[PDB]
Amino acid sequence: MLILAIISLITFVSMSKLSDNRAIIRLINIYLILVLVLDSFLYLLFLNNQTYTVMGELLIFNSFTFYIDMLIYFIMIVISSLYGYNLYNNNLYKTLFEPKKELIILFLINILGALLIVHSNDFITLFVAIELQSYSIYLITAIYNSSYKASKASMLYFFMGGILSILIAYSINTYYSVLNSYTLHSLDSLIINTLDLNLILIALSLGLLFKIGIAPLHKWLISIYENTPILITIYISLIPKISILSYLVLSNISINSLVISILAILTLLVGSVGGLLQIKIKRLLAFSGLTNAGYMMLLLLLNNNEFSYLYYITQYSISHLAIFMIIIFSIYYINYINNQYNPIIYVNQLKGLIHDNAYLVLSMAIVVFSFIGIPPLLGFFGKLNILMSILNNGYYFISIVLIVASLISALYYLYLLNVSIQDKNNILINSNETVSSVLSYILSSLIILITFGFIYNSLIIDIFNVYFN
Amino acid sequence: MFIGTIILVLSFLGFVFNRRNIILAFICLETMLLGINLILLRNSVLFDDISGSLFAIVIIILAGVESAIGLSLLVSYYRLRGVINSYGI
Amino acid sequence: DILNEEAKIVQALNNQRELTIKMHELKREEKDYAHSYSPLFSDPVPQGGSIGKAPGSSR
Amino acid sequence: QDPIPSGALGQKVPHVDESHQDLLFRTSHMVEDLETYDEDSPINTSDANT
Amino acid sequence: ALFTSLVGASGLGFATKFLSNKIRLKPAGYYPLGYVFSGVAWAGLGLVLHNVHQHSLEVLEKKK
Amino acid sequence: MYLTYYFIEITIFLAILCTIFIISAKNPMVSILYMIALFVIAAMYLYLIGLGIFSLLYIMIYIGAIAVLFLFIITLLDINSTELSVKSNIRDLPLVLISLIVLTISGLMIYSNDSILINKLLEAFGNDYNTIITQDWFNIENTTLLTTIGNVLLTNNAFILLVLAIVLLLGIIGPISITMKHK
Amino acid sequence: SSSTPLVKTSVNYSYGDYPLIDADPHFKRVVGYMRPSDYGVIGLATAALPAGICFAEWLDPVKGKFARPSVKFLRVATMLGFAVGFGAAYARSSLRFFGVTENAREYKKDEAQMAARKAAGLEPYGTSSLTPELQEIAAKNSAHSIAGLFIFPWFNFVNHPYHGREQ
Amino acid sequence: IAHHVDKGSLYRLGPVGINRLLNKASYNVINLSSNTRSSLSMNSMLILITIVSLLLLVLVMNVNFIIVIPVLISILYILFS
Ligand SMILES: CCCCC/C=C/C/C=C/CCCCCCCC(=O)O[C@H](COC(=O)CCCCCCCCCCCCCCC)COP(=O)([O-])OCC[N+](C)(C)C
Repeated sequence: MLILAIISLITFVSMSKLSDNRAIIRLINIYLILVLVLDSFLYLLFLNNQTYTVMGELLIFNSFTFYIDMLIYFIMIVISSLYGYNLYNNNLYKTLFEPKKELIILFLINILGALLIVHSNDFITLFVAIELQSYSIYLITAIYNSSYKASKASMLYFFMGGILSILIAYSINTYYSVLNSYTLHSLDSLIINTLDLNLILIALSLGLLFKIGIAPLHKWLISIYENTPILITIYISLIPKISILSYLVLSNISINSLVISILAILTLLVGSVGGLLQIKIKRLLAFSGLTNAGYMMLLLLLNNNEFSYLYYITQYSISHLAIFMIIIFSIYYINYINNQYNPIIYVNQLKGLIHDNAYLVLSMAIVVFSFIGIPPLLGFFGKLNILMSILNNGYYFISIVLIVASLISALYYLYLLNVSIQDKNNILINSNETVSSVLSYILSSLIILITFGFIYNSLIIDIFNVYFN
Repeated sequence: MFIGTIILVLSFLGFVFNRRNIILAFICLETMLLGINLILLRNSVLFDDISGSLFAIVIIILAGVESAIGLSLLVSYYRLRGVINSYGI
Repeated sequence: DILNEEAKIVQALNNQRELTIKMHELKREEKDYAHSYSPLFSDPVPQGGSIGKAPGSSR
Repeated sequence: QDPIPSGALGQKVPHVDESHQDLLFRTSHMVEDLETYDEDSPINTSDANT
Repeated sequence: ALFTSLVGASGLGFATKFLSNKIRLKPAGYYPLGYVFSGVAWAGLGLVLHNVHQHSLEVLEKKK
Repeated sequence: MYLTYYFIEITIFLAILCTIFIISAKNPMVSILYMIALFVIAAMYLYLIGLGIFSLLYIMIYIGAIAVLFLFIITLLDINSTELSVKSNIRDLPLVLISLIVLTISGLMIYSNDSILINKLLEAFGNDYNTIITQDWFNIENTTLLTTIGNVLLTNNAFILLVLAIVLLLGIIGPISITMKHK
Repeated sequence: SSSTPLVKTSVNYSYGDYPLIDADPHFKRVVGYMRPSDYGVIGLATAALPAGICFAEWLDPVKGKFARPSVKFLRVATMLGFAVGFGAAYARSSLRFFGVTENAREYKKDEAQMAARKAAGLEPYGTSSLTPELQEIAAKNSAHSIAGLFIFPWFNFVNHPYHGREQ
Repeated sequence: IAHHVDKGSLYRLGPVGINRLLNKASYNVINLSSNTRSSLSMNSMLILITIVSLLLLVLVMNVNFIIVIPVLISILYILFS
């Protein structure tokens, strides 16, 4: 039903004016909500890990992928509410947070390309869908074209995505040159013994992984995440991560991988010690993505990782989405707005935040202790259930390096708190205009999932016991 | 496999060690894609199937749309800055 | 009256321990092709590519 | 208005005022982090396509 | 119990409406009807999750 | 008769030669013209292997649309370029040589499946045996290669043609949406 | 001749508690067997999109002041709401063919209709204008496509001979 | 003890030496991508080194695993210092 949305939408956007664009996104927001509500019941198809293959050995549908599908729709309902709703009714925030005409077009085409990977069985479905989502990230980066940094970032992202698309294509055709086959379904655990498919499947994994931000090739993605504006970057950070990783976690082609294990160690090291002496908030906030994409590369080495993965996915997605939404709200309280596309940059700009909207600091605290892994919060059971899979399966040096990486990464997480709970000379006493009710309810909902979401751990596991076993 | 691998590796190193302009980087990308095509088309001929030819005729179109998208990205890059640097972006 | 309410809780926890050990065994158990691939079309046998087909190419 | 801003390791970090976008600050040599002079600010653009 | 899950999920809804009032720099009881609105919405999510868990237990009972 | 034997090897050498004139040419559009020559060498190799259909698909699509697009860009836009001076790329030369050796050999490695690394490479070179082509009378109609592509793009992989339509749509919408400046 | 499946097929392979009706029902049969609660789901989604847009403006308006949305948006809200209602409708009704929800009402209809085609001396699933290889390929495309209703709409219109059932 | 042991040497294995270690290591790994004027040529030559260097490591590695441990210690020394 994304197809019908795109086909209806681009015809509808061709006829609307510029001033209509905002309200169009509101429509699409509600549309996606009634694809969650009125169409969820398809989970009843997937009892006892019954898997389907649709369109003839082409798309594989299990309930792992159904959950990834539902997660991607939920986060788009959020991101679409960020574009489609005003923050305040000022003359300021209309020229700072304003959608383009064709923005929601590229959004839905991107989600289409990201779903056709997690649902994918074939390799040409994999390649066409990676190409579709890669074009969409090209154009979502370059759509705010009256910005020097965003155009430079779109060009950088074009060439570095072109190399790692031709590396994937070379790995697919290298796999074809030794097996007249397109599926990893053909592998079926006898062939891997008598066939040297190490170097092929590992090179395929790498060419898929370097697009995430794994650490030998991590600098260019941190540059794109700092150069893009503040609304584009909470989408292009989240979507290729969860799409490409839930591809590679579903098909288990790097087990006992020594190369994935080196790159997981190297990722947890230079992500935690990378973002220490840094002063820009999107930088600081983009090396948090490097370490938390490091905790996934561990699970690639695993067999049977579908609990640790999915729980830590929706953990990172809610925590991610919430900490980006908080520093949208701190823009009213800063004393200095530069750079219209990216209005808050330096992390010392949110300094007096406890004396002006103290419960924004309560919100910020609750989400940032969840990144560290504090046990009343939902981030801790995510790190816990990763640890239960790492220690089960023989990765003992990986585990202590995970722990040292978590301890180093707590420093620049707590730097946000250190800066936020400080004295400020000039405090706000009263504000005329207040924040959007339907948009601040989303942040309150995203906290109450993080705070009081350890409640349902038991229920989820029992539901997890039925539909995946 | 010699012609496709040699086109791919020489085009790849010409892309990497490009410091002189940017249109050499685009055309090194396209010559890479040609090399991956050549390797696959030979594997289709040697294995007696259209299967790799199916992936070939799809990746022809995807190389095309990659050119169209990325060269519009370059025109966007050039719009604000009336010259393209020699050292790169 | 307190030792019996001990034993009720310990029975209720050994039930969960056996429940977990079972549900961990149920994962590593191998699965049929009709359950782990498409239910409809339960054979892996192809007969694929039939236009100019040669008799004797079956095995 | 702190005496010394902090930088997550106790280092000294620059407080970013409006006064960091000049001609000498333009095209300095540095990593892409810890850097002022953005390319997009309403005093650096100054009728950018007129 | 079905009832305690309803009351507690409605309590989660009261918490979301409270925290959403108080980010806005409003008083607590600013718009009192929205407490009812959010409480019934999050209670409905409690309805859904409880019924899915009922059905999953009933599937586990039929495997004997 | 045996003058017509080394053709494939000639094209390989010729293709090698063409890439050195692509990466080292003073004018840009002269090097893009050498790339057009490399497409022609590719289409020579594709006729030469037995795929006469593809050669004309390359001349139609790559030469006639993608290269025309590239030349059309280079005309009315500004691109600085520096010449291949010895002083700026002599520092690159050792990593060039190391990467030539490693990437070439390791590209030649995965066509083969012995556990011993040296046996992987030598199987790359043992091709001098001549395949025997036998006439089988089992096919009754002139299904060419393009007919079979049109049967498999349209029945077995119709969804890939349809997701491909979404990609071609995106290739329309994108360049437009960048270069509009609506109102 | 145009009725041989030439395949091996799972036989009465129930997807839940309840016995299956089809492995993919034809579009005509799904539109025939849907309950009045299903047309209620369609009507619910036709009404929920314009009321949802007017609601979501009444929460926080676009231009600072509350006005109603234009009829231009209400017309497209009605259309996309009928689209959501039909997608939910088709998915609900196809679940009863697969045997994952209650289908005791529809199973008697299928006993009756498969008994009526035997008395009328015609094919059990339809004469179709396709060669049997194209019927098999077309319904390998259309098999179990109600999963993945989130990505793309796909339906069955081919009268192909296999539906996961004996005889 | 209160100066040379308690506040001297237990802080060098404690919070006062770890700050200096992480300061140096972070300064090195941030200045790793510093030098080049063009980001594109730097990242495009950094994609080359890895798929070269990882491949050479795996060549060394299946023969003997003991002779690749110091190689990785030295790569960590050059990356982080
Ligand atoms: C009327 C329909 C209402 C629409 C509901 C839409 C929800 C979209 C949201 C997606 C992400 C949010 C997390 C949802 C968790 C579902 C768990 C599940 O059940 O997941 C299980 C297993 O999960 C996993 O592996 C681990 C995921 C763990 C989630 C961690 C977050 C916990 C805190 C939030 C959950 C409790 C909040 C309840 C508040 C009253 C499989 O998924 P399933 O196939 O059983 O899907 C159920 C179908 N349901 C949605 C219609 C019921």
